[PDB]
Amino acid sequence: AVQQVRPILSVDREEARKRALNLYKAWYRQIPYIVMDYDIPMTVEQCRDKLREEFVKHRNVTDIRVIDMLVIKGQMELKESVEIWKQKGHIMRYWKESQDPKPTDFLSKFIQGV
Amino acid sequence: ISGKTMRGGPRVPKAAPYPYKTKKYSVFNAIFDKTSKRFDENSKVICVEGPIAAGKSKFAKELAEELDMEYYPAVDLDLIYINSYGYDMRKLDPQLPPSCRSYDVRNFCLDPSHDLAAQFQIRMYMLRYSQYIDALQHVLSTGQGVVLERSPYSDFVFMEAMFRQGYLSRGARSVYNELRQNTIGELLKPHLVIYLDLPVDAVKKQIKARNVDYEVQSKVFSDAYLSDLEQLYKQQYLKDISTHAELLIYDWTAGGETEVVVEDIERIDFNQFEADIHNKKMLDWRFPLEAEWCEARIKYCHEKPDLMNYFNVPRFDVPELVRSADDGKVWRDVWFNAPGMKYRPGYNADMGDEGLLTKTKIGINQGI
Amino acid sequence: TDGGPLDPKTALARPEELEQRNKLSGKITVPTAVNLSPISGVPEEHIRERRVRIHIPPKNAMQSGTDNVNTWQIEFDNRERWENPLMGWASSGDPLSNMNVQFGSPEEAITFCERNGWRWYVDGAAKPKKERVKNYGINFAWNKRTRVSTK
Amino acid sequence: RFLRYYAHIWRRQFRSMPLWHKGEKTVKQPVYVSDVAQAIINAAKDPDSAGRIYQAVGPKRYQLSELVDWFHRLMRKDQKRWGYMRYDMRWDPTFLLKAKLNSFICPGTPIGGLHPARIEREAVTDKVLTGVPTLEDLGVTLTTMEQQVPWELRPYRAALYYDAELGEFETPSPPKCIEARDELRLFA
Amino acid sequence: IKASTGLTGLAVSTNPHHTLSALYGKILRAVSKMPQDASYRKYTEQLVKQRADSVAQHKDITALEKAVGCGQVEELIVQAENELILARKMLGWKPWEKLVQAAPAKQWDWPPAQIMEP
Ligand SMILES: Nc1nc2c(ncn2[C@H]2C[C@H](O)[C@@H](COP(=O)(O)OP(=O)(O)OP(=O)(O)O)O2)c(=O)[nH]1
Repeated sequence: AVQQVRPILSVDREEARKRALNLYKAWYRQIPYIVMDYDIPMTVEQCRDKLREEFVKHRNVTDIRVIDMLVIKGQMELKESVEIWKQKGHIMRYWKESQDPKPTDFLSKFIQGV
Repeated sequence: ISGKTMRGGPRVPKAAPYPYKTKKYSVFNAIFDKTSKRFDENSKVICVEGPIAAGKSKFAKELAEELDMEYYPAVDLDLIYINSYGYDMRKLDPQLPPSCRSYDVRNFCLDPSHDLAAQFQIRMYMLRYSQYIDALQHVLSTGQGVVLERSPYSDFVFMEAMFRQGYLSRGARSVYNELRQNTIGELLKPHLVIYLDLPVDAVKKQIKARNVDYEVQSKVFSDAYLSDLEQLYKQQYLKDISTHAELLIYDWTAGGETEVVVEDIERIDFNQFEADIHNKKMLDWRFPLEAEWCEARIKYCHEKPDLMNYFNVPRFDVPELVRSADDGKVWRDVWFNAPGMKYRPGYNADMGDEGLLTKTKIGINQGI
Repeated sequence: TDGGPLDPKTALARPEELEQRNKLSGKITVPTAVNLSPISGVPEEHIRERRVRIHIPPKNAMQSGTDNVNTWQIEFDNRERWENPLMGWASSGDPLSNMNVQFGSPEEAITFCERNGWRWYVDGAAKPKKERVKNYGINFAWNKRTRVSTK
Repeated sequence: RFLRYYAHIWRRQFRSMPLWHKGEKTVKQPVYVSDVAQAIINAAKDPDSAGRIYQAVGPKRYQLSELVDWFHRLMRKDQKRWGYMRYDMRWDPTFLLKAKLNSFICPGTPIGGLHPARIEREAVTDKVLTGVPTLEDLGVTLTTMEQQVPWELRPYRAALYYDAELGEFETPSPPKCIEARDELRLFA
Repeated sequence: IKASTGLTGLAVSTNPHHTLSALYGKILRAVSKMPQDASYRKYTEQLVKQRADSVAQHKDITALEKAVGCGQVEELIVQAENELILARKMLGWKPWEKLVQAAPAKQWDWPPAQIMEP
């Protein structure tokens, strides 16, 4: 079940793989600047893990066009973070610190209620 | 910019052109004669370039006629091997040692691999350089713009193309860059550059149309060589000059009409770039005060000898360009005892000049 | 073309850039079964827990009009609500519970649900009503029981 | 009144830090306030925790000398440039006068949290009993000082007007906790 | 000569008769390259003649504007500078060909999302 479509940025998965890695470069280069220029608790090693953790979220993605869009949005945040348009609050938004853990085991959820 | 139809008639100079061929323009001349008073909309510099055998000369002459522009014929080695009196220096080559034998375009097309090729390429750069400066003197002293076929800026393409084919060595290319770096920075970049993009196959056909003896018989104009020039004009030259000069590209105005081209030029506006002071486009020709105008005029009108003395860059580790001492003595004997080379031009009595007893004058921006 | 100058950008562009300018015009093939969950921006938690019910909205028994059941719809699961402690309003932390979209056929509805990663299940489409005679004369019948005792 | 009581101007003597025994005989287990608050609430949601004693201590033990050195590294107040140095509080009697004067003069609250009662808190080393439940029994996951303190002291940093280029300030070395055996030797 | 164009940033034109004549001349050459059956070629070729002749027919710009209407001579030039760009650009798109993309089913249906009974 295939159709003809217009490419977004890349023509091949290999080019898409190439673009995604560059986005990892630029972020990985940028973490030392973000720590200095934002009054946030997190350190470089913690952040450099968060970069790894989330690039892993989109582990099973296959469509090149979807990978292009993730890289378009992924790049947009970096420019908004290479610049300090994103404020102190927004950067820490990547951690969901305020939300406390919700237990997963059935017995705990049942006792806690829906 | 304003063709004859736009003005409805011939160019009307703002003030009488300064006789720059006969009177010098030093500091003390600049006090009474100012430069800016002569500049019009047509006081600009135009470089009509292209690939080999693209009919640039024909297009330039017609173009320079419409815009009332001065036309400067492309330099050739006849300017070095023919003295003022007309004698052909090449006739003296049987006497000269082999290394000092005359070398021309004919020779390049016939024995391109000869070590004198590196010499030949530097001469072309030097010739264009002197001619280019002469155009600036005409512009600054007369106010009439000039049309050039190939500026010295575009000359490194031929040297680079020749290098890729292996005619030149590493050393010769290294020497050429140092000369260009040592000298190129002192010129004023052209206002406008026009390019005639003939595709590679077309120029190969076109060359055979001239039916010049040596060119058709030659092997230099290969697909590889002619292809190299195309890659060099567009990727290195045109991409660089466009940062300063307006750029128009045509498939072939030589095969096309020029009246359409002149009407294309006049559409281009040259004032929108004037607004911002530091705008790169046409930066060189942006003089705030009248002093800056005169300084540039003095430099090219009065300090050209300095400009042509920067070509003295000593490089002897290169063996091709070095001329052996024994040859130099022999070459000096033959070269400077030829008819008309005994003395500066206009003084060789044996060539018919007369009145030398009462003659004391020498030309300005003249040799020797 | 015609004499008029050539575009500097394309005229001066290196052959490599023109080539990628071509395949970016492209028309490449891609499979038509795609999942847009990563880019849709829904929180991952909702996508895993909440089912979507493709259904035709139920006709209002208290009316005879029908043109309000001429669509297929999607409505999410009916998550929890609770009394508001202060004023007693109904409260909920269920953004998608408010949701409703219309479609022309279940095939489109399934197609939309797959493209967004939702888990779905379709209510059985109501079979087209069997033909009904509804004759008037039978209300006054000679030996049949259909005869009406009222009027 | 712990990370500010050591960063305040009053606590110092022009650049110095009078610490009891230079702080080398004091061992502490500071706990982040949020972890303590989590403990209070968790104890509130559970009835099993009623009628019992809980000790709220951090995960690591540090000598008071070791901590204060680490702060002044985080605060960029290093001895090499800033001029930080540690007295022994017993040697200088000027300091005790400051507290005694400070307590008397101020009507509302001591300035810089400095007053003789607070001094005695500093001197005494934490004595976490064995066998009494800790917050880990209540499910709290304690935050280490290294996680939190470097962000607490960002607004107390010295030469904070600099606009340093990246790397012009080197990351400070972490503090060295005190092993259980070492505490035996440290206290003879 | 008009003292002022009346529009900010639009300069009075010298020899508008020449500038228009060149532009209309250029357009007819660009249009000529297009296939004869192209409807765009038939219209501009018809149109530009109606504008071109009026430019030569009249020698007084005020009379020219009345003869053509459609704004001041300066704007007439501004218009003419466009169809060069359009005509030149359109020799690349080749719009006269058949419909590039057949419309999808229901892609222009309003109101949306109704059951269609076969
Ligand atoms: N090695 C070398 N040859 C050059 C250079 N410049 C021009 N030529 C040679 C290449 C050809 O053998 C020959 C082509 O002459 P042109 O292209 O200048 O044609 P020409 O100006 O005579 O008239 P046209 O171009 O047709 O209008 O001169 C240069 O810089 N280096």
